[PDB]
Amino acid sequence: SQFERAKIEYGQWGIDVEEALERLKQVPISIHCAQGDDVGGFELSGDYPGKATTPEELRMDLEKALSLIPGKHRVNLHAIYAETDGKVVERDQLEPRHFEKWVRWAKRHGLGLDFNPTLFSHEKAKDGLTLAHPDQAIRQFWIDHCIASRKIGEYFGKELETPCLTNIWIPDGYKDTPSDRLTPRKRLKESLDQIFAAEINEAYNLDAVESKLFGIGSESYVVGSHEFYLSYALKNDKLCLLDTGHYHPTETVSNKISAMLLFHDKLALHVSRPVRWDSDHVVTFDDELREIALEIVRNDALDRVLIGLDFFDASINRIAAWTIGTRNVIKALLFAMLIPHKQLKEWQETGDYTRRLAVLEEFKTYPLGAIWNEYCERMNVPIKEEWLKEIAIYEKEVLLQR
Amino acid sequence: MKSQFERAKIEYGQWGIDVEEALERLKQVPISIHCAQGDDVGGFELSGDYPGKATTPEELRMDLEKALSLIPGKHRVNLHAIYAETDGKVVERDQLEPRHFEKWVRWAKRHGLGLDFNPTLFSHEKAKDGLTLAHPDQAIRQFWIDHCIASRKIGEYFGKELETPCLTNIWIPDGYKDTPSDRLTPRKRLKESLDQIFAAEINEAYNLDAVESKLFGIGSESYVVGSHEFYLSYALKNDKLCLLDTGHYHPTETVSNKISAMLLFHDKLALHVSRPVRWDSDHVVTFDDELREIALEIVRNDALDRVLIGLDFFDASINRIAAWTIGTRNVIKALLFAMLIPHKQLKEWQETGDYTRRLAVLEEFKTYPLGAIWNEYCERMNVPIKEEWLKEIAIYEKEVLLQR
Amino acid sequence: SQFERAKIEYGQWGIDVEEALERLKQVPISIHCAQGDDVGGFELSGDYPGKATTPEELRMDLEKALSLIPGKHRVNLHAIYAETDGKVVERDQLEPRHFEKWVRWAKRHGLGLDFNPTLFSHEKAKDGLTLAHPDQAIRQFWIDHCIASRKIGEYFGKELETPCLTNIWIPDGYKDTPSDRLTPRKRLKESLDQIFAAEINEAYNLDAVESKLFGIGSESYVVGSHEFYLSYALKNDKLCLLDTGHYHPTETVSNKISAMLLFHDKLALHVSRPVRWDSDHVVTFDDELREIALEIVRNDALDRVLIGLDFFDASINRIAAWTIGTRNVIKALLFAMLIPHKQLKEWQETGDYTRRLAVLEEFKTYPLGAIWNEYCERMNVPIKEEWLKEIAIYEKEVLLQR
Amino acid sequence: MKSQFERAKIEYGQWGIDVEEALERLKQVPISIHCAQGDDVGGFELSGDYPGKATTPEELRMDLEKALSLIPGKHRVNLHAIYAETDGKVVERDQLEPRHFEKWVRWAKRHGLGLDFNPTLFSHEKAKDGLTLAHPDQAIRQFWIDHCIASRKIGEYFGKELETPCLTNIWIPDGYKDTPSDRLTPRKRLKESLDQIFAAEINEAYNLDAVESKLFGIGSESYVVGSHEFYLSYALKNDKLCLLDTGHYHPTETVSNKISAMLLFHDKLALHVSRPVRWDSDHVVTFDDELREIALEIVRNDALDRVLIGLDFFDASINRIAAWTIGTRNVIKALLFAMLIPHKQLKEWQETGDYTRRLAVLEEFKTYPLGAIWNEYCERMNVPIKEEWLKEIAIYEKEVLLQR
Ligand SMILES: [Mn+2]
Repeated sequence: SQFERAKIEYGQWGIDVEEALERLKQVPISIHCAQGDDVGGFELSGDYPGKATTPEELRMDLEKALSLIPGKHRVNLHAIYAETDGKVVERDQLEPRHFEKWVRWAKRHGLGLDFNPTLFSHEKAKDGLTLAHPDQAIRQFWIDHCIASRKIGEYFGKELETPCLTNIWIPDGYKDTPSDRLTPRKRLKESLDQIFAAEINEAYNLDAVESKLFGIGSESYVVGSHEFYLSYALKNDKLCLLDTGHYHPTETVSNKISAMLLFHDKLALHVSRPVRWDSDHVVTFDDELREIALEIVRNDALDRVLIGLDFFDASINRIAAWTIGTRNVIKALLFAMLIPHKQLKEWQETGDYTRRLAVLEEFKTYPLGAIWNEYCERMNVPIKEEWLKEIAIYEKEVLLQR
Repeated sequence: MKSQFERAKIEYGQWGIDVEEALERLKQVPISIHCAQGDDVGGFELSGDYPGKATTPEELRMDLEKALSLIPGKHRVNLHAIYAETDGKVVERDQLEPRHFEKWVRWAKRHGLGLDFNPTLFSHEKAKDGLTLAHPDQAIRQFWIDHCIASRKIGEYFGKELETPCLTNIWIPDGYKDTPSDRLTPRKRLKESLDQIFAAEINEAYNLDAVESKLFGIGSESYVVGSHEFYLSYALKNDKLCLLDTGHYHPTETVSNKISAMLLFHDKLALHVSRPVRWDSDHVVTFDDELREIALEIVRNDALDRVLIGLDFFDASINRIAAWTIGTRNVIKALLFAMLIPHKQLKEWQETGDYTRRLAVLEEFKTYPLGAIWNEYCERMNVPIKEEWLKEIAIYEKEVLLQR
Repeated sequence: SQFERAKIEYGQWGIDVEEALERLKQVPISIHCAQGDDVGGFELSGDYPGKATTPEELRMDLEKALSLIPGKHRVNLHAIYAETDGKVVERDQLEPRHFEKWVRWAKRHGLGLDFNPTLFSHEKAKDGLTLAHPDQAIRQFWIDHCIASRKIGEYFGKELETPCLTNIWIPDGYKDTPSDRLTPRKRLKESLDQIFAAEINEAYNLDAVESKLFGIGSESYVVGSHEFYLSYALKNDKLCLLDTGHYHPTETVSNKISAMLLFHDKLALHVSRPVRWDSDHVVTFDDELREIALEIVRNDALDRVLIGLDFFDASINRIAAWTIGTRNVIKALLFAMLIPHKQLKEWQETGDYTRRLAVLEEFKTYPLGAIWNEYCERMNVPIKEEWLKEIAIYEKEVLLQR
Repeated sequence: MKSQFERAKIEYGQWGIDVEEALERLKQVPISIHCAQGDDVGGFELSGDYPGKATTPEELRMDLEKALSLIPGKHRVNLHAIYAETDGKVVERDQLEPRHFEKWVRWAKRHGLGLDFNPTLFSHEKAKDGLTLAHPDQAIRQFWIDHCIASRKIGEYFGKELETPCLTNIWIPDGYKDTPSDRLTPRKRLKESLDQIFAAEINEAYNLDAVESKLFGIGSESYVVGSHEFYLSYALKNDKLCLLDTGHYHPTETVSNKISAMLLFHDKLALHVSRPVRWDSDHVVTFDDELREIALEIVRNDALDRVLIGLDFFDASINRIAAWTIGTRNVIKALLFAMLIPHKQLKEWQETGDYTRRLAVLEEFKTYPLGAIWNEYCERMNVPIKEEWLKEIAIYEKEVLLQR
């Protein structure tokens, strides 16, 4: 009845809530694994306690998170989460077999997997240059790692019968002012053209490139910038990936979505909260998230934007992290599904800016919670703060064994 | 629908949150609505947008009543010196006296309204250089000094008449388009000028003084005389109020963060809320992240009587009554939202280091049935309930607005 | 002597200053006409005194300034600068013959001409949409108008024997939050496709598109975003023009030149001084300005980056404005010419981040004035502040009498 | 070589600028070099980067003398509490005394340097919650209070011995990573802790106390207890100095605009210049627009004795002696540039409305022969001519920094 009352209110505007709920149920969010062991990894190498120690602990943790999150979703894996045996394999030598257990586990749970080559925390990545390193030998090693990484995506997609997105992000740049911006960039372009040389069926693997404005130790210059990647990706029929953390002060991904859809057709984004740097805070139901959802739903792009999460806070419960974050992007999608686009578009189309504002503003007090809650039941997940209870139980008996 | 309110009351009461208490408290927080919005900053001195602006004081007060109709609770009007009511008789700004705002006081009194006041230091001959209380020539400074001193008198006059104090705010355009060659002298001049304005004491039961900083405005982008650090220091040293403008700061600088620091040393602040979009653009206020953050500071620091909330936007691309009612209702919605947060629990989770619960519940509380509360609140208070206000605006626009 | 002493100091690094001056003599700088009459123009339908009012007054004003700016340059014209007879001709109906006095004059002074359709201050631009207005009859008007403009662009290149660049800039956006970001941009794209339908020889005309992030009344959203134009230009083999005042706080055009040049080949620019909004302050010899220049020089892009000026300061002497803004940008090119790029490239390549910083910093005190003053002597323009005298004269006798 | 200077001295002469005067005052102004840069914020408490970092007090002092070899003029060294010399002894921070800095004071005296001081409220067991003076735990609060008092005492000691006052600046890292649910009570506690630190009366002839705001740190991204607005109000009420750091501000935010407003209310003023690149990233100070604007401000406003200038930077990735010398020589160049600007004529033009000349000459001055003047100055002061100091750093790194 609570629900039922909410349903009518949306009804008056022609919003079909059941339809919205039915399409929402479908959309997959790709959850990053890094959150669970604090970017550790199993590659032979103070904060909130009981992070995962092993892939077995790591997988357990995801299932728990996943069981608190409505819908059916995906795990975004990194090259360093390889299960070599006890045998240490160098990164340019990674192969599908290194990911059997991951894949087998994903299939059992009916999940999709996404991949990323890992281009940091490594002997050959300490100069802060990787694909753009002045040393041929270093570039190859990294080129080979990415090529390897692409085949692993291909393995994933074949197996999971849903295309893997393999995304390249590199830490490349310099700390202080560079005396030359162009040539590293030329080295990066050449390196990529190599990485992407062999074709793979777009049914199994998709390729993305990710820019960053600045990082720690790359304050002043980043090789693979926005304009760089936007252009590169455009020439070579690849996907851009946009991180809500990697741009200028005041700069929004929401504003970029619709321009990008006119020329690209598929588009990847990682949502994370910047708090004044690519800080990787847990995603929150804020204005920019709402504006991103709005843009996604309105531009009829629920199958063209591959939503991924990217965030790392070690100060708080790692399961709560995943679940807060993921539950936020879904709520946001939902809110954007429950909005009168047609009346709103036709009002801006005809100059009535007055009601466009009034109504965008009024829907902020409509009963999202009554639909949000109903949805959570229908989807077998705890309904409000109830989900904290499961975390508490879980942390006690297992999270706090190790 | 009464059930909707009732179920929500249970949902909130489960936290210790008393929605009846919160609504009572909300009832009496006054918002000061700026008049600059009715007539496109036009005023009534000797001196192709959106149609049907206000054109006489009779039109601006009708307009104001009309918006006040649609806004819940009981409020204040923020007047500017250029909305002075002379006859058809030019009186210079330094010659301004209570008599020139008698019609307004009486109107406010009848409708049970507070009046705040503002000297006007833009759009005038002795402002044409873009310097004012800090102009190089004595006679220009002395003029704007006499004008501000006049405006303090008028504010004292409102306080006396309306038996609720009037904040007289001082904002000046002074600055330079391009890089300056001296940043001090003009500030020295501002200081000396303000010292002269605040010389005569006025009872604080009638009139409080504010000073408003700006980072930049157009024509005035390289440097502004009345800077943030300047007026922070001045108000402290001289026991005056800072007025803070949500629109008058750096990229990403938020006032929400400033309130706590300032309540520790000042005991009363003023705010002007407006929406900047990339500059002091003066957009209608929205229920957004920052407006809720401001509200949380006000409520949770128990500064509901310490923070004088006023609005300050000018949208002449949309209907002006609607402008008023959206903005004003948005801030009330925010205060409400802040009144329905489990502060005690949140504060305690912080002191304890339980950042998991703090974020989880802050976040959770963003889908609680705020609307059900708001709707009921709107109805006890005789305003249209959701979109409905938009229907009276449609009528008023044809009915009166557009025979004008 | 002074110059000969300076010369030796740069000569110690392998820096031939004689050669730098030789190449500096040949770089054109495209000066905007807007600055002369405060964007008035000659269409039938407070600030500092002495502003131009007539075609005749504006040509004298450009000549004055050109005569205080060393070298040979071009003038950048807008469509509202058409000289109909006393006739009145609609913007879609403008023809080469409406600019033939302009051409004759530049032939007479050895100047290139650049072009711009004007899509603002007009009835058919008053809803703030233009190439993207919902009304097809509005769009077509503007489509034709830009087409007319390209034809004029062709005229200049033919007549003057130097390609003309015809840059499109539109004011299109909304002040307040759009309820649709997608459908306005789809329309820009279709308008531009139509505009660029006819091919024109690259030796006579080039096209460029110019992004912007916001304007006044254009605050919340702007159709011609940076992502739209970069994508469009790349797909359609057109030039991107970048305006230093047209981006996010802390966002730098300098950082973009290097990547742009990897994919375009030809790049267009406008140098403005943003002061907290797109405000059009005279360009000053600043860090970003220097940085831009370095980037243009190291990258071997003097022929590849088309340097235009765009600013409008009505608060000072207008002839002063032009001469301060141009000499500055020349100045910066000079500065970058007198940089030990190869020793600096190497140290970067090599990891000697210490020398790099050290010497880039050390060059900020090198004897540029000496060189800059020599250059102005050889180029028959006044040498330090003495061009001010010539302004004071021109102001007394000519300007203050209109 | 001495005529290059001569020809240059004349060009400046024409504007009635006295270049001899300029250098004779430039010689006087002390810069305060931070010790952190020499050993990578190591310290000597009992607890991938460029090699040869300093590892002991003798080594760090030797390092320091090396950098002053190459920096013209006479200076000061900004010490941190953790650089205490306890023999083999292990003394806690609240237990720190003037004897634990005797070597330092003996050394600075022989080389004729002033010494500034900072307590250290990070890298400690009792600062792991990211809270310090604002921790909820009174004992922890007490502990740091105790430690701060201690360092005011040690600074006093510095003033007496070196016959010039020591600035003891307080910077704390207190804040939260994620959105807080209370911005006020944590600042209530800092206020209170500061009141205690400062209750112990200490002679200003010998020690001055400063307080340092930061906007965000990694791990304190959402909120810092030390608001700019908090310290700015604090220092004014309690007669202390604000210390301004060029990296602890909002994007586009400048210290150079804050100087004039501050000097007007404060008398004395400290700053740390560091290069921020998109965060308090502590890069080596470069001769840039903002460094140029700060120096103009200090010079024009007659403040060479009202602005205490310290360096604060740590770039672990270049030669650390180079870092000190590039940086210090830059602020000095900047000062020097500001000394060679026709302030009077420029001031007159602003006053007068001639923004045309104001802009034209400030720019024209950017190509005047600063290098000619700066070279002579360098020679006169017995430091390496130009780049030539890179030669002395290579000689030092080879036969010294790398016998480690
Ligand atoms: Mn990322």
